[PDB]
Amino acid sequence: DKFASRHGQKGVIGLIVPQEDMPWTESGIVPDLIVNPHGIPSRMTVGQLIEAIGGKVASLTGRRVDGTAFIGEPEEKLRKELEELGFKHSGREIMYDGITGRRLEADIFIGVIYYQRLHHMVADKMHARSRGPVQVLTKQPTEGRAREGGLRFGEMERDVLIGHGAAMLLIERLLEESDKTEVWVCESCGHLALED
Amino acid sequence: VCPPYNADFDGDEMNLHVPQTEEAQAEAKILMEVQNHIISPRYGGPLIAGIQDHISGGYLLTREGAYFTRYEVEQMLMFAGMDVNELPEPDKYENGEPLWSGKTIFSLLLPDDLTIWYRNKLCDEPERCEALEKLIEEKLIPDPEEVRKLAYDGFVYIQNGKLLSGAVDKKAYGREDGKLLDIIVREYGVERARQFLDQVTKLTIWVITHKGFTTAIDDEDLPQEAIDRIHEIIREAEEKVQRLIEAYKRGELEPLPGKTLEETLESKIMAVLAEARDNAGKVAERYLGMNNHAVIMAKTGARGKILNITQMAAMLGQQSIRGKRLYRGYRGRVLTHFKPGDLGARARGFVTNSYKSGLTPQEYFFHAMGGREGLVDTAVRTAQSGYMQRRLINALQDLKVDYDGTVRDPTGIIVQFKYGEDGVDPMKSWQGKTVDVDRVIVRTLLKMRGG
Amino acid sequence: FRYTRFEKARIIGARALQIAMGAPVLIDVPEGITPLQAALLEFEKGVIPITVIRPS
Amino acid sequence: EFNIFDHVLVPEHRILSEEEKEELLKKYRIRISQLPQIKASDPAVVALGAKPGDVIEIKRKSPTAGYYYYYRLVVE
Amino acid sequence: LGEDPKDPGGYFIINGSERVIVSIEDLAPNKTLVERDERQNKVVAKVFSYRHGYRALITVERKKDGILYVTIPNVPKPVKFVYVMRALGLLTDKEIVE
Amino acid sequence: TEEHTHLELMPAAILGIPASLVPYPEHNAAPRNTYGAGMAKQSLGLGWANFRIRVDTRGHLMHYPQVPLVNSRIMKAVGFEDRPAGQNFVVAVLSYHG
Amino acid sequence: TLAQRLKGKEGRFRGNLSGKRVNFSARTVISPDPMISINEVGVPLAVAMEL
Amino acid sequence: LHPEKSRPEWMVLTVLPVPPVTMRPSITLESGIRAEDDLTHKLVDIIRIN
Amino acid sequence: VAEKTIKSMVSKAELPDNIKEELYAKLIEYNEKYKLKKDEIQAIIDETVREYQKALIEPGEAVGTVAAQSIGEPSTQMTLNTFHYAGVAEINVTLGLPRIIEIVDARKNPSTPIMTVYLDEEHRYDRDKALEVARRIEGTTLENLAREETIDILNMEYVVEIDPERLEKAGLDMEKVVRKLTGSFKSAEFEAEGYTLVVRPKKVTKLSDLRKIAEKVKKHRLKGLSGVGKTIIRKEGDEYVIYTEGSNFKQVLKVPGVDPTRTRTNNIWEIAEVLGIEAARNAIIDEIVSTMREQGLEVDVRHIMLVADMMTLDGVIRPIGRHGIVGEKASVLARAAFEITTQHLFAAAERGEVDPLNGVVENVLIGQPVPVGTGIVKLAMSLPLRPK
Amino acid sequence: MIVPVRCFTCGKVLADKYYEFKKRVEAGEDPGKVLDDLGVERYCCRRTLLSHVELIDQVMVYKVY
Amino acid sequence: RVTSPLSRDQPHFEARDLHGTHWGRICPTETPEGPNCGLVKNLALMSQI
DNA sequence: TCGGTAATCACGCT
DNA sequence: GATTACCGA
Ligand SMILES: [Mg+2]
Ligand SMILES: [Zn+2]
Ligand SMILES: [Zn+2]
Repeated sequence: DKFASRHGQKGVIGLIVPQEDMPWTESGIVPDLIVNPHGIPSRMTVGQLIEAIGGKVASLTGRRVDGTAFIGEPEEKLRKELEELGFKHSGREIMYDGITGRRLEADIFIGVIYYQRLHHMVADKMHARSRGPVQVLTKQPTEGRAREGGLRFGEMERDVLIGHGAAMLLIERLLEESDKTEVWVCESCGHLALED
Repeated sequence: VCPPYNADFDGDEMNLHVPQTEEAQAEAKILMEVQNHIISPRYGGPLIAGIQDHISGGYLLTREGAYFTRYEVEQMLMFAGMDVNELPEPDKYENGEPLWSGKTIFSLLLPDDLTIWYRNKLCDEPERCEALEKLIEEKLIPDPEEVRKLAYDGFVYIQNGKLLSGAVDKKAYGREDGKLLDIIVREYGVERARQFLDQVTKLTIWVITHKGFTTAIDDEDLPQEAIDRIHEIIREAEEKVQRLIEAYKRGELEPLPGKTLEETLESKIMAVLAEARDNAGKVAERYLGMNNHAVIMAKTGARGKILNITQMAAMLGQQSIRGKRLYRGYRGRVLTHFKPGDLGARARGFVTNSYKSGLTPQEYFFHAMGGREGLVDTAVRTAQSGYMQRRLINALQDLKVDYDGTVRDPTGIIVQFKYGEDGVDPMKSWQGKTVDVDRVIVRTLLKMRGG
Repeated sequence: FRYTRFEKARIIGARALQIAMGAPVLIDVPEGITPLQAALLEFEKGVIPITVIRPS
Repeated sequence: EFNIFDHVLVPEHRILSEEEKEELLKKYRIRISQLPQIKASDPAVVALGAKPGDVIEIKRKSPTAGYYYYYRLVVE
Repeated sequence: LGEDPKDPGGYFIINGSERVIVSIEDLAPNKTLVERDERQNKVVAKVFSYRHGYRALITVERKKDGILYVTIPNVPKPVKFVYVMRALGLLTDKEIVE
Repeated sequence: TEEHTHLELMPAAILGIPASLVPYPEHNAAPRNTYGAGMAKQSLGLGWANFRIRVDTRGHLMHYPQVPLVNSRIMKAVGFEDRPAGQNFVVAVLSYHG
Repeated sequence: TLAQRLKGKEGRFRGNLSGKRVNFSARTVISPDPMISINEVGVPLAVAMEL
Repeated sequence: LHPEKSRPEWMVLTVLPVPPVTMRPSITLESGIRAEDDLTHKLVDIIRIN
Repeated sequence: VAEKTIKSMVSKAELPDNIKEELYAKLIEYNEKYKLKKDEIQAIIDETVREYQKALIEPGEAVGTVAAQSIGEPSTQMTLNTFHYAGVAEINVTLGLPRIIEIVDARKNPSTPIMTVYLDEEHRYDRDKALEVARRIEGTTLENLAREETIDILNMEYVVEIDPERLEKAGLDMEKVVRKLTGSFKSAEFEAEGYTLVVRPKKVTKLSDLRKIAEKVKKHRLKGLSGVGKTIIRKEGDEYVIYTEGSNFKQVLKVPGVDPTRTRTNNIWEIAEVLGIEAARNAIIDEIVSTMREQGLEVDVRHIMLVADMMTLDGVIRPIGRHGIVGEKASVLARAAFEITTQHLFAAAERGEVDPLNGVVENVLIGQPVPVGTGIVKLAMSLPLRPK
Repeated sequence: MIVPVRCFTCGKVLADKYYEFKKRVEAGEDPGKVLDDLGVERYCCRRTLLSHVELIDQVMVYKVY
Repeated sequence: RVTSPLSRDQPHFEARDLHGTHWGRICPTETPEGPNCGLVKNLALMSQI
């Protein structure tokens, strides 16, 4: 189920780890979304990291921090309001791992970021088709999941099998798992015969 | 296996399709399994290799000072597949407590008679490599104890399946050339190198899990006197621009022969602006150390450069559009906040504040102009390359290789004798060349002489 | 006389199809095996009857 | 002063003999018409003694083999 | 009445599916433009003009001999300026000058 | 000074209505904001009060929506802090087991 | 008419003859796991019981 | 040209062949209304001008 | 140990090994001097023959499809680059994906021709003497030594004007003003204020149409050889290079000072007409290599030498689509799924034409096994078949 | 959409301490001392009182039988 | 929305840009990606017609 | 030279 | 609507 921020950090749930195996902090905090650290100093989204302090400041103070463009709350005045409410000036905190239990010799960053769920949910994508209803004109499968039809193999997908050398698979995929018809054909005229 | 598919995990779609008949199924297993495709036919180098955590985990394992205790060595050898008996031995530095080193936990995965030596991306002092190189070349097999503890952290040297000196980064894995997965598929089959890459991957993500690799907001932060070093660069580079406008305006043109006076002016101006941003990029890069977890990701190489970490506590450079500086707008003035007839730096598309110190509203609207030039060239260029591929496949899909080494068309017209300037497959050649005498000599001699 | 990669994947393909249509198996038994997997064990011991033709 | 030869782009040609046509024909089991046909224009062939219906050998070089031969024909 | 007050409005309910006209951006009718140079020929000056329906390009081109073409929609056959301008309403060459 | 001819209103309203959802939009890169203003038009969220008495082809509803923390003062004066879309997690930044 | 049924970028050389719709397939999303080998793949048990 | 496969006077259509029914299907619209095929619709109008 | 001992150990082994290999292996073996003696010399040569024998191509390969895919993959990752290159001499040569289409599709015209000019042994190191060669190549008319044309009052009708400073830094030689009389029509000689008065004592043909004389002799002046564009000089490798513009080959090679044997070109059809087909082989190969390396990403040159040695297959180079190799000889169904034109093409080969087999696109279209790959092997098997 | 009776990270009841909280912020009192006066210690409990919509009133009146 | 009647597919490198007259009338960022990428654009939040 | 006409312009999915 | 190039006086 695809989630995203409003800064552009889109992604998918990796797994769904229990509460017991969570790297937790020297307070009652147990994180929710353990975001990959390899995506923040690669996409230049510093507004993610300013908002993460702005969630921690505006939850402890009481008043929702204004954050509009060009006239909003400045950068340096936040990091003093966090520094006199009981925390280190840059978010970093002492964290204990939950599997074994010893302080990770670093200071793991942590905040409050507003995410939002998107409607590219997984139960509207998955389909399987063994043998369904076909086309009237060609006797080939249909299009779309609402009319129970499979995938279509363009001219890209025919050529990526000839590059291997697969000639047995290329017959069985394209014609044997498709329409096969048996036809009576004359010899010296070349035209089709007519059963009766 | 996600540089062949060129995928990522932000909700993509992959389709499988089962083959059925017993001839088309035993053809799929022998000719199309993954381990046959570890190197690629475009450049020889490995393609299925390590990515983002597999590189930057491997730097934390081979740093000088990576001493694991007894519980953490024994726990990780169970998790990375391998099967060894009671030999984690011999507790190499008992100085504090009986605990191992980081090199020898990596030296259980390698086969028993490797010999490779090369220099990698982290080399910041070229003189202290020299000494190591000179000794090695004259005394082919010294003792691994005495002389080899004069080692460096940027010269990988393995002998007999024992990493004496080195530091693993993106020169041993990686989507482009890494010459430690490369030299394990041409010497020790294929089926060995599917369990080198299956045990490295699970060993390396272990140490990056239980050691912490956060990257907070203070990684971009510079102290006050380093910020004032930047502002003297931006001031005099703006002064050189204000002087060069006055040289053109009073007739001190100093022209180039090829270009016109407007095109000479734009040339000189842009060079000053360009250089100014690189000179300020060197100040920040020199200052903040290689000990936070934002430059470890940039030196080794896993989603980073050293440009966009000095584009976050410094300038953002100029903001151009296909080689010209921003000029479209009103009658002689881009925005209506500037007096017209002006060619200044601050007034014609040049931002001067970071992604930390806030962009003022002329700089932000100058920044959307440069950002939309990047998004148009994704959807325009994709449709021209897609049609250009259909031309070449459908004209060239006929050509085979016969048994006597001849490439022939369907009519029997010989296209190329003795395929591809006979005759070695580029999938298995080394860097364009052929049999690789150089490597052979060193490898064969070492095993024989070493014994 | 080593086989190529195209001949090795055709000899298995023809032998896995005979081994489904009758054609009594050599010493290949244990306990349950799909007809493709029977041809893989026979090729390792070098008791394949099927030979290639090399046009030259 | 120069010619088409003595150049870093043009490889050197030579006109075959009468006995080598059938000897080349049996080495590759081909037919005479199945060879890639230089035209009677295009100065590489015209400064040699070009007769239509003949095989002319080139000795071109590649940076991954050494020297490598490649046979062609002459059509009007 | 079965609504919410935050609804802004601006959409029809033609046939039972709420359909909205999206504003198409014109190119300034009854204006005139001075078109650029050297795409196939010399400078042209294109225009649009419509009243109660039909719109049409009526351009005054020129190529590299000084013809000063005028373009008509129907039966295209590009006509010289001094053919039409004499035949339309003015006869004296002094009046075409002034 | 005595040189100007007009005076701006607030200049924090150059940008559109779903690009005024991104807090601090002068710190990010430029293609990251364009993706951000292209996904406030796709999130789930309780948008109108009459989702019960309505027949539309497919609708969505999010059980516990939340007014965001740090945001613009513009999104108070369109109505977005009365029909919002999305929740407030508490993230951490560390590399987990792969 | 006939010339547009034979042709037209979705006619009856690329549209239906040399690229066809197939049977025994599936299509869903992807999500990592670094615990299986390099040449294996996960398959859901819903797709596994309909192929 | 070829004297057994391509005579030139056969290029002028004296007899126009009719394609079969199976190449011109009859699509049903809602439940009982049949959308006539595009080839079928023009062939009906050919016969009335003949 | 010496020369004879080594050389003849490779000679014996030779017959499976190669010609290039032989020279290579010796010259490195000899170099190593902490020397190895006899048994490991035989071990190295018997190991070099095993790696060469391991790395030959399998007969039956599908070369032509994996050539088109490995050249069409790297052009999709052709994102933006540093378009603000820091050079001066080479100017505006259309880097990127639009070059790759211009080299594949023939296109007689191509935009931005830049022909590299190299110099011989007498104009190599002399700074100002190399300049006059570039002067001799460039060539200038009278229209670019102006800014506009201002008419006279009654009868002089013409004047030369701003500016004169193109003759004191490049040296376009005021003696050439005297020279102007070369094969011209009237050629009066009068320089009062530095401009040559040319009187025209005739009638109705030229009356006041100054604009048509701008296409005649006023533009027909050819002050210098090789009537092509501008020349830039760069210092590289202690030779001066002259990176000109345009393409005028058989005139450019006949210039006193250009070294004729090394001048490379950014054109395709002219190097085929002048230097021959197999030189245009090496023009196509060396040009697609230079585009790939400048953009960072590498392709191996086995794939390039399959396209280039198939595009000169019929003595005149062909384009790649709808008028070239697909439009050339094949099965008539091979031309059906490419170049959707068929009432032009499919009804043309209705007249006197057979169609056997043996493509790759036909047997997939009709239901037969294709010839490449695993449909190339032929089996045979005897039949007592006792189980035992 | 009435207040969630748990938090989303820290398991702790909250719906008894929301309608007492908001009726003491519509007198002008600062929320920084009201939430401290109740039993709210961390800031994972506290981000879900301080940001909520109480939208049950509008939807309820619209009716469906 | 403010759409623009042109061709959706052929590149318009000078008609998909971002011009100085858009200041205060058209939004600089909101542009859907696909083949359009700069042919449908949105009005700013302080304007009058 | 010089004017004229067609014929061409990703993958999948709703 | 833009590139070409082949075709036509
Ligand atoms: Mg994706
Ligand atoms: Zn018959
Ligand atoms: Zn909580």
